[PDB]
Amino acid sequence: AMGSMERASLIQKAKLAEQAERYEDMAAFMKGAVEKGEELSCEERNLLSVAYKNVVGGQRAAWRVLSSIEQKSNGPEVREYREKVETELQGVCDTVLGLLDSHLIKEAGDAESRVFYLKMKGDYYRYLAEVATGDDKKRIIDSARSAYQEAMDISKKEMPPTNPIRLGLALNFSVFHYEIANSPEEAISLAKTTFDEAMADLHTLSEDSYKDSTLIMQLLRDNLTLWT
Amino acid sequence: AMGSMERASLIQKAKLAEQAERYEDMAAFMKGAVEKGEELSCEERNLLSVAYKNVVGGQRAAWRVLSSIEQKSNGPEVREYREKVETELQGVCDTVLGLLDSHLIKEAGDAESRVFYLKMKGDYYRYLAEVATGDDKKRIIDSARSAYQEAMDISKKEMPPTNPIRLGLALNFSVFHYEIANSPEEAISLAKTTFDEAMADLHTLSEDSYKDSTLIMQLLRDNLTLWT
Ligand SMILES: O=C(COc1ccccc1P(=O)(O)O)Nc1cccc(C(F)(F)F)c1
Ligand SMILES: O=C(COc1ccccc1P(=O)(O)O)Nc1cccc(C(F)(F)F)c1
Ligand SMILES: [Cl-]
Ligand SMILES: [Cl-]
Ligand SMILES: [Cl-]
Ligand SMILES: [Cl-]
Ligand SMILES: [Cl-]
Ligand SMILES: [Cl-]
Ligand SMILES: [Mg+2]
Ligand SMILES: [Mg+2]
Ligand SMILES: [Mg+2]
Ligand SMILES: [Mg+2]
Ligand SMILES: [Mg+2]
Ligand SMILES: [Mg+2]
Repeated sequence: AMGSMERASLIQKAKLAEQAERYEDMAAFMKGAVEKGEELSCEERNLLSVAYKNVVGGQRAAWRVLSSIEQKSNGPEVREYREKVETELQGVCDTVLGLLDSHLIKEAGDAESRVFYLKMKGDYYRYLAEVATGDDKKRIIDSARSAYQEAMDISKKEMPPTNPIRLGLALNFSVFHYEIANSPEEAISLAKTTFDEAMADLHTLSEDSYKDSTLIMQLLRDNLTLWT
Repeated sequence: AMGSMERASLIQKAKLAEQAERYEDMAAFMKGAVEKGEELSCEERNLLSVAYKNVVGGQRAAWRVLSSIEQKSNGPEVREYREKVETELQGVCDTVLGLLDSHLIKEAGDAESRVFYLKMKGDYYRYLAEVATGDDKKRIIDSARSAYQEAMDISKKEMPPTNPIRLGLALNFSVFHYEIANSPEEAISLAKTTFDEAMADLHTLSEDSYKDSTLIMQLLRDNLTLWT
């Protein structure tokens, strides 16, 4: 549906939708922009990520509310409506995964872009995993793992330990280990090593970069406090 | 689209959507329930009102953000996107007005139901008026006025001055006068007379009714403080 709108107008409208807190519109504008076929700049990758994280965040919050109610119940209505919200969530995740596979990741050659998109691939498979069950759950969990691991391998080779994308990737992979993979020790080890290596590299940063890095290190510390 | 779902299941799902903060779903479930053709109970009228007030509230907030940006700007993109949000808002208002006209108001014979639906008719014409301009704006403003006035005439004849529906109707009609009709003196007179007549009737109320009434009287007092 956004095929007739200029790329620059889609990006401008994504920014207006963010100001208006219209995240579904923001995601549709950014999907339109990706579908123009050109690579995304750093600012535009962040617009894509903010749009979809807010849309899926709403769906995840609702799914948790409904799943809770359903668990306590255990007519068909709660299960039906939880399944409706679940399907809509799966559709948003599949859309994002589709944009990454067609063709954002394959054209991303710089570390900052390739790590960003692989982290996104891990996060959306992780959201699919939260609602998955059984073996289905296993192949989805391994997809999330694989994407996070490739991103980590690149980030460790190509970025300093304070780089915010590297820090956020490590934060979310630690969450994957604690909440999805039933590996709390791996989660704690990852968050602690990430935190310690960033602290040792802070002396290299300007005031503004220091603020960016320490904000995410505080997220790692908040989890380590929750987990220990 | 809700034609195949039982009325009771639509109401149950509206309540689940409210818990999940899924207001668009809640509005669609309640639209489905109205379209079954049966009158709505007090609880169900309140579900209808909560659903649509939250959906239109989101649209109004976005419209104000975009209109502000547009005013400061004065390419086509801001105007285009403000118009998109405006059209979607107008559509929600027209949907609500349609449900009231087909056939909620005509079947509503009790004061509590008829005043509730006429107040709703005033509020949704008032939302249309907020985005209207010119003469178009005049006929919409008079529709809102007419609906509020019929509700007020019934409420004054049939309900005590502390009745929360009567109080909320007077609150919103005062807002209509201050914000839409450019009649701040009528707004202040209405809110003050409403407040004073309710205060004089509080002695008749139980503890729980007193809490319900005084909550809305505090809203009248908050406006009177903003307006004087
Ligand atoms: O509360 C959180 C914390 O999650 C994270 C913490 C650190 C890093 C990454 C995440 P996330 O990608 O799981 O959102 N996420 C979240 C995000 C959106 C919605 C809900 C809800 F509780 F409502 F389901 C939870
Ligand atoms: O802040 C308000 C206060 O409005 C009222 C006050 C008393 C009685 C009725 C109303 P309302 O029916 O105009 O919402 N309404 C409102 C409701 C939703 C959204 C926005 C936004 F500022 F974001 F556009 C404003
Ligand atoms: Cl459903
Ligand atoms: Cl289905
Ligand atoms: Cl490449
Ligand atoms: Cl638009
Ligand atoms: Cl158009
Ligand atoms: Cl009647
Ligand atoms: Mg072009
Ligand atoms: Mg399912
Ligand atoms: Mg490239
Ligand atoms: Mg039936
Ligand atoms: Mg228009
Ligand atoms: Mg009747």
